[PDB]
Amino acid sequence: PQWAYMHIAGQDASEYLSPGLVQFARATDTYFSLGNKFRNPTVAPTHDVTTDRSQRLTLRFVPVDREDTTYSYKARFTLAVGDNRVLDMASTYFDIRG
Amino acid sequence: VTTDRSQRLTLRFVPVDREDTTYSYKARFTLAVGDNRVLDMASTYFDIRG
Amino acid sequence: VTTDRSQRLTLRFVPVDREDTTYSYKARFTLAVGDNRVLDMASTYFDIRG
Amino acid sequence: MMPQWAYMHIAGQDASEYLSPGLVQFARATDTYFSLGNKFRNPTVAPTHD
Amino acid sequence: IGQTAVPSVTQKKFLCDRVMWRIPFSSNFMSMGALTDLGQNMLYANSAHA
Amino acid sequence: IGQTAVPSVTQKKFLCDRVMWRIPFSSNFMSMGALTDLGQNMLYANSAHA
Amino acid sequence: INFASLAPRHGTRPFMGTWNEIGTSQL
Amino acid sequence: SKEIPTPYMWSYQPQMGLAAGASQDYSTRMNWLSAGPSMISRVNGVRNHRNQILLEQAAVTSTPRAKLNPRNWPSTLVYQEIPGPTTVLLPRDALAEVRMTNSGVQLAGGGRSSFTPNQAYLTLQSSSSEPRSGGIGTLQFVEEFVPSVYFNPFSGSPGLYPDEFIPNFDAVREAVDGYD
Amino acid sequence: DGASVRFDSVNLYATFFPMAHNTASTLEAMLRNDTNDQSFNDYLSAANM
Amino acid sequence: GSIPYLDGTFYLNHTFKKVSIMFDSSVSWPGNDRLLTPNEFEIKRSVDG
Repeated sequence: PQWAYMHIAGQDASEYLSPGLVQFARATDTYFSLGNKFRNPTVAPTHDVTTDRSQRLTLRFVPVDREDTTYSYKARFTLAVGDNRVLDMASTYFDIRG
Repeated sequence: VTTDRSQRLTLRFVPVDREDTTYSYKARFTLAVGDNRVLDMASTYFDIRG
Repeated sequence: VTTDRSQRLTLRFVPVDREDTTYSYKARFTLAVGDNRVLDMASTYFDIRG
Repeated sequence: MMPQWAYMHIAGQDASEYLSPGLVQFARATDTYFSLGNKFRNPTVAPTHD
Repeated sequence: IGQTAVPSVTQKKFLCDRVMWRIPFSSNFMSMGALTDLGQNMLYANSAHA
Repeated sequence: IGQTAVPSVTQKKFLCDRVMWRIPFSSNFMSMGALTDLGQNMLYANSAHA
Repeated sequence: INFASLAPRHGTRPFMGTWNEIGTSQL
Repeated sequence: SKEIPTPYMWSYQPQMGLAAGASQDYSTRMNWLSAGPSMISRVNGVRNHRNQILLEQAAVTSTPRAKLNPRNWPSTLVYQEIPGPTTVLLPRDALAEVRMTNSGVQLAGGGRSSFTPNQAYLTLQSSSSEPRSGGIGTLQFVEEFVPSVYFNPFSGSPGLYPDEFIPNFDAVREAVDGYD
Repeated sequence: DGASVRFDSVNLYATFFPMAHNTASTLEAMLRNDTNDQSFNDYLSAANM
Repeated sequence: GSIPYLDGTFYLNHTFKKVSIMFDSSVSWPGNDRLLTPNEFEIKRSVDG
């Protein structure tokens, strides 16, 4: 109960306040705002978002092959996206040391 | 049969307290069996160095 | 929206009691919100001179 | 004297009977790699009779 | 610098002044709500963890 | 003391030697019976508290 | 580097808000 | 043992307003190991008699349901503080106050009004604009969650064992998480 | 290094919206109903060890 | 001078090398092979093979 009573989870102010007050607040946000005196909860989604199998956030791969010519350098990586994962390619980059 | 989470096989506990004396040594450990595990005490022993 | 009974926009209160020690100073006010008014406490401040 | 003996498993029932049959089917399925076998006592009792 | 530049080593650091370091108590470190999912996912029920 | 008395700080303390401090688990802190009212108040009972 | 939530909602005619329905029993 | 079981006590979560898991009354047991059958029968007669009362009390008091420890109680099962409407007598005949003051009189202080007979009162509702649902509060938790007598425990099929006695059981998924 | 401060008077100021007496009465009636309780949380919500 | 505990003027955050976090004296908290050194938050490095 105490998370609901203290507005840590549950209903929004537009749900738990009396309907007379909600219409009053709406009718006066210009020019006498009540909209900073009531807590609304926000609650993270607990299911279907993050896995609880052991799994890396970041992978480093090493060149499966490389070439080192006079004017350019090549590297080949086997980028392996495992099952039940997806890679936004915007998260990738080549880390060069030299 | 086997967990798909990160989890140790072997844990080492240093004493939380000790009492070295004229003829004996005494030591206290907080034997923390973490959650979703079971420990067989037959797999416990004191690793003494001296 | 606005009243037309004669009524202040701003009230000044004075310490009903005070204490004036070596390291700190107290003041007590009787903050009296009359009938047919409401105070957003964000509109208050203590005005100090010295 | 029997209630004490039947509670400490000195007399009465084999551990395959007094344990809940979930735990017997668990122990029975895993015993080649995780054994609960040495953690319960059976009685064994000599005959008084003939 | 120049053709008489002496042999040298590199030194690396950062500064990050008015910040505080943060570590969110969240199943991944994104903010998805003020009441984080680990803050409501089975660290609730007795739990009492050190 | 006297005309030449030195300015002074006042210290206050108490002693309570042979006693053992108590806090009755009773709704108003009184010994209404040896079995207190709160110990019967079946909230702090069957549906068990940490 | 920390968090709060403020609960506003809105609605008016190009005019200004007087309040709404009067639940009045009169005299 | 299996047939005069110790009841499972329900722990509570005051944050969420739900049961927090359960485990046996280890904290209230008569030490009979230095009595004999003549009095162990009486101790078992007391322990049996307790379990009869718990079964009777659960049927009288608990809301009959498909799950022990449901994660979310509907707004028709949750008890609600629904007070009567609140009436207020409005302190001014506002339309006559603009009339009188536009005439150049000054009005100050205050209810009363000598120059008009009009009063009005309005009767607002006080109630939460939506009914509450979610967690149960402590006086309802004690009205639910009578201790559980559990005979021949762990003898059925796994997967209809009392899994929600286990504290860290995720009944939305039938699973169990560690610390991440 | 000789700094000092001396408070000669503290006075408390409060500003009001000069609201219509029936409206302010109505607003108070609504804000005294138990479901309309106000609530706040410290912006840095933490234990400062 | 400025009081970093009150007036938000922090300035020594670069001085942290790492933090490790562990529940029940046993369970390395982030765990689950999350981080490239999984066991801890290695805030900065001096050697980086």
